[PDB]
Amino acid sequence: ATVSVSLKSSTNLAFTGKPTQVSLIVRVSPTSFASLSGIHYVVMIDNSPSMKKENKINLALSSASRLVQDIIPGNFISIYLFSNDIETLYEGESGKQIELKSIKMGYTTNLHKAITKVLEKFKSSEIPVKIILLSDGKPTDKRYSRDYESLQVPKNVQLITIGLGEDYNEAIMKILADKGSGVFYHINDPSQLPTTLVEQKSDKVAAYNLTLNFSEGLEVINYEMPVNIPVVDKDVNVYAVGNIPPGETDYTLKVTGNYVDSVSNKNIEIDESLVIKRAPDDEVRSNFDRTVINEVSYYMLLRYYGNLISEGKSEEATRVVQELLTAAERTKRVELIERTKKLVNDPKVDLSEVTKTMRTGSIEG
Amino acid sequence: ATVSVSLKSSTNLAFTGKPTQVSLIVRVSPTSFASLSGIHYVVMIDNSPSMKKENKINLALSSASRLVQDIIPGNFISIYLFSNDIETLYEGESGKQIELKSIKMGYTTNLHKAITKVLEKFKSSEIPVKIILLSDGKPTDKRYSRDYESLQVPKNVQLITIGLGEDYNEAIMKILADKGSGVFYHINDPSQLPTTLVEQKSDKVAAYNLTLNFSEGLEVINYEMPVNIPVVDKDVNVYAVGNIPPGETDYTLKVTGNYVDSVSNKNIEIDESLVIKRAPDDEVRSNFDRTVINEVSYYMLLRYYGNLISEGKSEEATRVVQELLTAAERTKRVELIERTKKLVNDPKVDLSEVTKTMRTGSIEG
Ligand SMILES: [Cl-]
Ligand SMILES: [Cl-]
Ligand SMILES: [Cl-]
Ligand SMILES: [Cl-]
Ligand code: NA
Ligand code: NA
Repeated sequence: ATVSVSLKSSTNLAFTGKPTQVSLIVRVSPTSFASLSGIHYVVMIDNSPSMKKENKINLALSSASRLVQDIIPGNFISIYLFSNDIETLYEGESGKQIELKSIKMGYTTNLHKAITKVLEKFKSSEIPVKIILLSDGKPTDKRYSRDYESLQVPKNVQLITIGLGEDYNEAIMKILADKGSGVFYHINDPSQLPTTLVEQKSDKVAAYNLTLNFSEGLEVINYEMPVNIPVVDKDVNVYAVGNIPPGETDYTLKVTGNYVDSVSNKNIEIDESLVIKRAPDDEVRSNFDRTVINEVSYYMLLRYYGNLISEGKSEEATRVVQELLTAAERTKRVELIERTKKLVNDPKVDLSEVTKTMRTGSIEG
Repeated sequence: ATVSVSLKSSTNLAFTGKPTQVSLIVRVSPTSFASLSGIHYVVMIDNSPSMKKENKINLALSSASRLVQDIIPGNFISIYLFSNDIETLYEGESGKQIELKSIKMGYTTNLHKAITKVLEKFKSSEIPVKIILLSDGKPTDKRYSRDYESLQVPKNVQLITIGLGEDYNEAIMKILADKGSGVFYHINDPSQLPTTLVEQKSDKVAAYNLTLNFSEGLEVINYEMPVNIPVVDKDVNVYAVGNIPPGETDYTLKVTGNYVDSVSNKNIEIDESLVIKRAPDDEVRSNFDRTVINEVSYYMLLRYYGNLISEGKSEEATRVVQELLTAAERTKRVELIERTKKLVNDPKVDLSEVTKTMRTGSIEG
């Protein structure tokens, strides 16, 4: 096995006369690694007129060419430009030296059309796919984040977004990252673009096409459900909150799924469970692990905060930031405290940091 | 307005140092009606060799012809047969006298292919659609209910299933009904088929294309989310359980959406909300409305029961039946007690009754 999937629950017991709240932390920990093989990267680059400004398009294309070069052989990569429609600059093996040159295209930024078309290419595909989408401006087709809530991201596709400068729609870049279980990188300055893009490569991986299905009544907070991640190259941390029905029957919480072992190439089953038993009320109350509840609450608060910021509710958002700080300190977790302090009420920065904190396993550095 | 949307919560308050459970009942009550207009019925009829037996196909087709006749003018209806593939017998206006004759087709029952193809016809469509699917046998393409969990039912499509006899896969007929916010009718005997099919018509309706979106952290138990129902002709009852994050900020639960008023044809916004405030723990505890919690718990238990039955876990299922009885009596609700007593541990009967009890607003009589 190349990963270990662990379950940590706030309770082993449930009330008998009313529903019981449960907080769950699931971690997928890579335990051994192999060279990346058989996956497909897609880089989608805005080719609107704004990107022509100040060599942005050139910075983006030279960086895309580097990524093509640097991804180890044995994988596949497509490079698309989009404006009015999508155009293919390269589709072929990784590890090649190629010159990507810009081409003339139409006006407009039909982002929804572009991402829809690319997602459709991978419907029902077994190939692990990472899509990286870069833009410096607002879409002109579907202009609001709510327009993207219906997007259907196929199994085994991840979507990562990079927003450049101050003029793009961060709510849209966030929801895309959320729907695709990726990260939304805000980068104020084009000087950071090459590193952000080239760092998206992975040389070593533990698992492909990981799926985690949760039993009924359990709601994952930080990833779309079912949890599906095409490439596991570092810890994947999943936080959920749920509700257990009353009565006297034992109730089994289940996390089930599968993944492809990167060393053997075998498809391995995931089956982790916890049996919740029943007890008198005072015994149930005394058994709750408040440290688990507090850690999960942080992510509930963070989700709320992300939504406030995306909705422009700035004062309430700052109040919640104060609470996130309190909640993070309550956990005594250090990564988390530092991450929380990066929330500076700049909505581009904040929504990007929300995705990074929610899905650390999706970050590439 | 032709409907009234009401919210009933188990709490007005939330704890400040930990998450709070909330049970919510949302009802959409029709308040005035108009003649059904502008919708599209689809009847899909299994045309495998088993259906040729004992005039089943003939009973089904004569009944489909009656439904074509009886649906009032101003609507549209498609009649498909499926086995190896789908074939169209009729596509046209309602209110017509047509003879539907069987035709020779291939062997096999490619149910997943058939439903996929029909659903695709209505991707991105604004037309309210009711699909009624009849079968007397097991699919031969995708043979397990888990194979249907990924089905994408478009907005404004409802899927109703009718299982005939003892040889079809009830778990599949159930999941299809669940994914399409419909009802799964088990009918042991072909003599009941004509009534079950013809009764699917509605003469009078209050709303079309109703959508209910729930704010973060709220999980609807008895319908797929977002809740979307193409035709409202009787009360729609929605039960949800959720979890509120800690802290001191007011937290607004929201049910938002829209529908088309059947009298004016205008598209009307739904916006219902409840502000949850904070209080000391003892005050929060004292404020919970246990009658709301108990009623929602019934549906949590019923969902669990449905899953046990679909998984063949028969002893545990009978234990849960006993608890459902207790839970239903705890509510003192009469419809509910009688419905619970119809659960007889025959899995075809039981899974059908689960869908009927979950979605009474989807039942047609
Ligand atoms: Cl080369
Ligand atoms: Cl207490
Ligand atoms: Cl006629
Ligand atoms: Cl107490
Ligand atoms: Na900014
Ligand atoms: Na039976």
